Amino acid sequence: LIPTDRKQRLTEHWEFIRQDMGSIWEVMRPITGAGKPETVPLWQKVTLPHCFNAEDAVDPDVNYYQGPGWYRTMLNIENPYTNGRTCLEFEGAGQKTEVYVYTTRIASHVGGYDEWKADITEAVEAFRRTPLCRERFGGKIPIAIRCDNSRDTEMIPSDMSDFNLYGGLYRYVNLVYTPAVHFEQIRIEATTDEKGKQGSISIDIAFGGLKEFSLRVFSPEGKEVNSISSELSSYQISLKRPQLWSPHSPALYTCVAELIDNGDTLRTTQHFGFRHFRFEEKGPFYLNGERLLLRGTHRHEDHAGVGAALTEEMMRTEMQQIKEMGANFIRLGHYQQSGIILRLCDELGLLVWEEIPWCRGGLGGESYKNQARRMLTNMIEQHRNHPSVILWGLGNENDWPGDFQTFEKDSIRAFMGELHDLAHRLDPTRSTAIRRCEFCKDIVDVYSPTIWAGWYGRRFRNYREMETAGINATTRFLHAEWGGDSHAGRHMEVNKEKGIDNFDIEAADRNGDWSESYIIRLFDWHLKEQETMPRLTGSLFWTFKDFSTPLRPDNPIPYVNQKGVVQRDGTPKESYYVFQSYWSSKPMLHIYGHSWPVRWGKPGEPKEILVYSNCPEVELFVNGVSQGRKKRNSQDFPAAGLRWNVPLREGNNKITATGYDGKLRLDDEIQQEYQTRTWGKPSRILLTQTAQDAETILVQAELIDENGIRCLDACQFIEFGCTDSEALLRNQGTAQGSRRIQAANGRASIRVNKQHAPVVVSASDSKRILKTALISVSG
Amino acid sequence: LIPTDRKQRLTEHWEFIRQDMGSIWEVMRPITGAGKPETVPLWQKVTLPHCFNAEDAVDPDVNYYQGPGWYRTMLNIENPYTNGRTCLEFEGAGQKTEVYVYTTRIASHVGGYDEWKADITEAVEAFRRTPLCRERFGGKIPIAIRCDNSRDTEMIPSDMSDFNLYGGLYRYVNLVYTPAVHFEQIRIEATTDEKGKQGSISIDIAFGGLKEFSLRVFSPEGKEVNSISSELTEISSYQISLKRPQLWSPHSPALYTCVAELIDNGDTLRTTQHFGFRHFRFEEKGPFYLNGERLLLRGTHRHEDHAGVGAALTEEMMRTEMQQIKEMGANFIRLGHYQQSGIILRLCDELGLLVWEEIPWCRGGLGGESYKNQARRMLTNMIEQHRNHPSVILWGLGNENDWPGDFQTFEKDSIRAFMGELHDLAHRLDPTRSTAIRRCEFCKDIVDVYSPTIWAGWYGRRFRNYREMETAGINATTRFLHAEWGGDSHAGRHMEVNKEKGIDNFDIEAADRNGDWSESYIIRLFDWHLKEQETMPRLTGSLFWTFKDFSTPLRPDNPIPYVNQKGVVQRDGTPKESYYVFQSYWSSKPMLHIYGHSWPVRWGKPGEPKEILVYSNCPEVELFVNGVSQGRKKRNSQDFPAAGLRWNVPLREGNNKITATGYDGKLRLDDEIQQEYQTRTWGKPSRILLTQTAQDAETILVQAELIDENGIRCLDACQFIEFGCTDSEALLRNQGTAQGSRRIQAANGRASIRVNKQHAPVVVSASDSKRILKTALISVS
Ligand SMILES: [K+]
Ligand SMILES: [K+]
Ligand SMILES: [K+]
Ligand SMILES: [K+]
Ligand code: NA
Ligand code: NA
Ligand code: NA
Ligand code: NA
Ligand code: NA
Repeated sequence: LIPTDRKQRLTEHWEFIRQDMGSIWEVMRPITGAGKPETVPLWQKVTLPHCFNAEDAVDPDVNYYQGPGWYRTMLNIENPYTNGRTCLEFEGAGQKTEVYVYTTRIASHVGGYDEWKADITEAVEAFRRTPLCRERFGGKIPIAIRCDNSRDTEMIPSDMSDFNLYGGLYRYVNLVYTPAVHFEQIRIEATTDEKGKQGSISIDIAFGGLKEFSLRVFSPEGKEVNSISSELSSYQISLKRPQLWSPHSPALYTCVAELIDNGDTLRTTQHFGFRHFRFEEKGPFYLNGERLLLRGTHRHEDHAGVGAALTEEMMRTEMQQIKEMGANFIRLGHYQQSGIILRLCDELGLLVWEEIPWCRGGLGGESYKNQARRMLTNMIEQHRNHPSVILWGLGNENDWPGDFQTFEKDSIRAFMGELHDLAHRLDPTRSTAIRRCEFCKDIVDVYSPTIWAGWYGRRFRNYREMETAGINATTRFLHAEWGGDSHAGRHMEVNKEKGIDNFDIEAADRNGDWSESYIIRLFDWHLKEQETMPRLTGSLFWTFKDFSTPLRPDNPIPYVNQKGVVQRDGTPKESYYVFQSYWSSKPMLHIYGHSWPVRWGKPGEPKEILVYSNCPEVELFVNGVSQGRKKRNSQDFPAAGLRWNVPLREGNNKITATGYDGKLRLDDEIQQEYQTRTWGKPSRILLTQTAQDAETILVQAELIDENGIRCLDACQFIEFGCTDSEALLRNQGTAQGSRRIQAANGRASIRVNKQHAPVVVSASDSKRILKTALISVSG
Repeated sequence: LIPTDRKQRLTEHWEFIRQDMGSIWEVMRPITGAGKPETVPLWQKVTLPHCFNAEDAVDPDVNYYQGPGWYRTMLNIENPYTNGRTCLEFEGAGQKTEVYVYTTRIASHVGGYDEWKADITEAVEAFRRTPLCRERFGGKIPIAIRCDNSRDTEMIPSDMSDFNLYGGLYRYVNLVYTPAVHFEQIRIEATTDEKGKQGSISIDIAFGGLKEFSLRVFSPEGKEVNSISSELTEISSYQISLKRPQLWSPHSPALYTCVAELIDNGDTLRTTQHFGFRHFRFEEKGPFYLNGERLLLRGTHRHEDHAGVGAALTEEMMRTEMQQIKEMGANFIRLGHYQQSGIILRLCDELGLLVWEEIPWCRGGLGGESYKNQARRMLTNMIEQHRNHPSVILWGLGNENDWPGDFQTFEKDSIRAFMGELHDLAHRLDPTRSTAIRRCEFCKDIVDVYSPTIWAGWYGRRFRNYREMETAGINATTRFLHAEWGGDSHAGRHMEVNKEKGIDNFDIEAADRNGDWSESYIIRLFDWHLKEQETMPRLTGSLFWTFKDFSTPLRPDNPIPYVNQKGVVQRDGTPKESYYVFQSYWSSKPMLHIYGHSWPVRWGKPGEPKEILVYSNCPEVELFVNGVSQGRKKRNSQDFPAAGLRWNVPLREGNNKITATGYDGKLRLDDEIQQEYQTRTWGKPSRILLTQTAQDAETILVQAELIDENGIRCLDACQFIEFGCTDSEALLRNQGTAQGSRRIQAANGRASIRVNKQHAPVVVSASDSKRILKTALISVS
């Protein structure tokens, strides 16, 4: 990662093909004529970032592609510094990568997630001394990059992992010029006492190549705190009463380094923050001396339609959405993530646990270990400036065997100790962590076991017991990963009849209906319990967003881990507002059931209604009749005391809530049908055009019994087809962008691109027991 | 390839996945529980032979897959011999292959077209001496095979070739047991003079391992002609005498048999070998003589390619196809650009087809040492593995080696040098046969027999220029043989003759770029060539390219995408009407074919007399139109076209019945077609109409029709048309055929696709690929 503020993202005018080529010459050779043998195979025009698996990760019928691919482009290289260096900078590419200038290989890399670079200065110059350069390419420089994500047992992470080992140039590639002498590494170590009285900055600058260079520090308010003019170094300064960075107040200082030479100015701007943190033995966690409850989530480098190839603008939206939920903490999946995410965590205010991808499978040979050592090193060195980061993780579920014939707790223990020592040698400032490896729990500073209350183990009401069992089983405890799957749009009516009700069950993984109705209770319970555990460090629920995993072909959305509170395209589930009503300080108000169109029960039966709100008082209205203004109280489960039991008319009902917080008044409204007719087994599929959009039409399939009652119970897979194989929005991994998807209360919908109309859309049950239904979509 | 009559084809219970795996352990590791991480990726249950590109070779929207894939299965290994040896035998696998017993690699191979084996004897043993054999697999043996057809410019053939470099175990794999001492090689050289007075049989036998052994030679009738017993020595040689032997020829493929037999521990190792007595000669500046008589070689080619299977042809499929060729009247075949399945060689021996077989040094230039060693190795394997076949008279050393591009250099002198090394290697290995190459003028003097490139009427000049170009080619080389000629035709596309810059609209230059790819054109081109060959006494012969439409990666935009359409039959073996042009000239079996069985709508002015051609080898043929006899006519090859069997006839608007009767002595032969005659002319295409014309118990045929704005069929429309379906598996697609293609150019305003009956009801859509017409739909009951 070159330190400079001037960089060009290479996003346009790339070609890509998803296979290996016969040689670099085959990649580079000229085309002698149309239809000649070298004009196949065909390449694709693509824009970067690009991912091999943008679609096939969630395609229900194929294994996501794991193999080589090539990219190529023509670059206009104009290094404006005399004797300047020219680099291609990779913010991230998976999994193995080779870089060529014309026919000469420049650099190679193993590792999907660290940053690295390729100095092309010499190859470029050499290419310019040949006639081919201007006679054939007209000045430009031919560049080719091979990316490979073939299965490799000796490379981390393990394919046993519960996520995709994406291939491609899925993080930005930058063209970077520097002058002859330039910055190579700017390390900023800010320290402060737990009370914030004394601050100490400490800047180490490593130059490349080998007149004065300046160094300025700025306060969060832009005030030049101090300047240094020096000469070609390390450096340390005291500060009294430094403004402290916290999730609540993510205040950031700035360090500016300038090299001036030949009248041009190499500048690099960087941010850092002062904060103190402590993981109390057998106790909670303190940030700048005050106990803080870590309210944590996870994210993967994954998104609908793009696989790993997210843009900056997408990352901003998502991180902003996570901040508005009220999180103050996040574990960045199982690998180093985009520098854009880290900078967002510094800017918005989220503490960070970032780990290397030693994730399941056991332990490999020497290059395996060297990748781990290298990636830990790269992660620490590339990210250490970020105030947000407080944990360096060393591995995840390393107790999970299977990638080798042997599994050796002693060898794993030894290597884990080596990594712990390397992290502390490299960055004393922070603590180490692993998750779920009982026989290494002592090696690290902060341990997380596996605790999935009500999902994989026990009932969610056993959380507090299991949590304290964990706090007592380890020196320093953090709870990484809890929650459970919900099929967005599936709901379930409470049935107060061998358990407190139908939601009070053990291990909903294999006993639950994967409805939002259940998980909303489970999240709710956990967050209530957390209000009365003053010695808990905190926890991180897995996970923020539905994401693709190769391990779940048969999930309600195939190949999608559905443990988000938000769909894979960012569309919030109703559980999102559960977290938001407990954790956010911005007043909000959400009636549960915006995505619940039809409720059921016997005629005149009073129906439960839950509101999730951080307002202290909310009044609810049913069909215009106030049902009473109630007061928020987290202990009155569920919904923190904001629940009613109201009668519903057969057919439509209008449900309304008004929220009060001081002078502020909030409002929300849903409409729901109430169905008193009971239903038999599904008998027909009804296709409806629900209409939707200036560019999209929403098609709904409906499972009904022989007398025409919707089967609000039905979970059958439904499959969509179409006379135009590009009209359906498919392979998104979402509720309305999947071609095969389990019904949600006997219902399944899919979007149709309007510009492709007119077409015919078909809907079938996957088991092919019902008759296929057809609908004409005109536009 | 081990000589024993006792071997087992492993066709059942294989698993396959089209990607590399993370290690051989990952292939072999056990399943710990349903849904556990090692449950993915998912594998396919397949039956061998199997090909990576069974469908995607001709899928119009993808590059055919070029990469690794894995097979795995469980074998009961019951070797019935004391210290016997167990081998997996590969009759062919592409392109690179690696063989594993459990986690141990056995053998590896580079080359997709020669035979090779892997001796698994010691690994099976060392594996049985482990507890996992009994505990986990219950005494059976786990086998895995990695095949790879990644692009590799240092591997022959070149990806510039006009065929797919297919991947997978597309030829049979055999489990084979032999004794500790066994036959390794059995070479049989039958020699006879050009009039068949005497015969000599030299027999060389090599043994692996290291008492006596037996050797019997049986006539083509089963009668023992000669017998020997001899002491077992590592290499042996025997020469047997024989008076006026039965001669092998295409017309009369008399085959002798040699049976070798070895006994130990009571068990009898036997191997049976066929061979043939024949004498042949390529005359300098002259023709070709078989058993003392000049014989005009009537040749074709075939690729190891077929609809729905890529290279994974079964033995039954090969029987059907070779018979179809023999019945066409060919006597000669060049087996594509590579060694082909031994089943094809046996069929050539048995039906009577002379053979040119070459190594896949095919385009691109010349690579490094590994590349050169592969060519030396495959030439060696091809000759050693097929030399006992009497059908084989020509070893080819390469094809279009003047085509550069796979490397930055192209060194004619280095190519000459390596070509000359290969010629010497072949003549050293097998002095009894001639070397050939095709299209490399700067090497043409090196080999025994040479073919230039000559495509009169297709890639150059007019088809009427054929004799002149053929004579030029015969004058320009010591021994000449015309390999490759003909041209593409879109099955079911035709064109009315028009006499208004040439003789008629079919008298054109270089139809590849200038023609309409109709059957009408190519039929005349084949007709002309064939009638010219009757007046060329110096011509050894030719091989037209090619028998059957086959997939090629080089033609994304062909009327059938990715299909080379120069066959006289479709990729599924459905005959085009050009198949009968050849048959009428070459077959001795009486036949009669009115041209136009696949031509449903003729056109022209009202009452205008319309031409009808008939392709028959019957001496006399009478045509009837609508019951009215049009005259008995005598067959005369030189009376072009249709050898004089042609009539001009009135057709009425509407349906017309056209019948023909041919007379061969007392054989009355009959044929009949019906055709509509359309006198209305047409504007540009404007609507697509769908209809169904299903006549099978399994399939419905759906037809798209391009019509003008007044409802008139556009009878010269060639637009690409695309099919879709509410059920993505109902359409019979990716076949490379006229009715099994998702996208295909219209054939006189018409395109059709088969629909699977079981999947009905569905809705089929048809569009012009350019999207200027509105999409059509039809519901299929
Ligand atoms: K998938
Ligand atoms: K791996
Ligand atoms: K293809
Ligand atoms: K090749
Ligand atoms: Na490795
Ligand atoms: Na392994
Ligand atoms: Na995601
Ligand atoms: Na090359
Ligand atoms: Na074929």
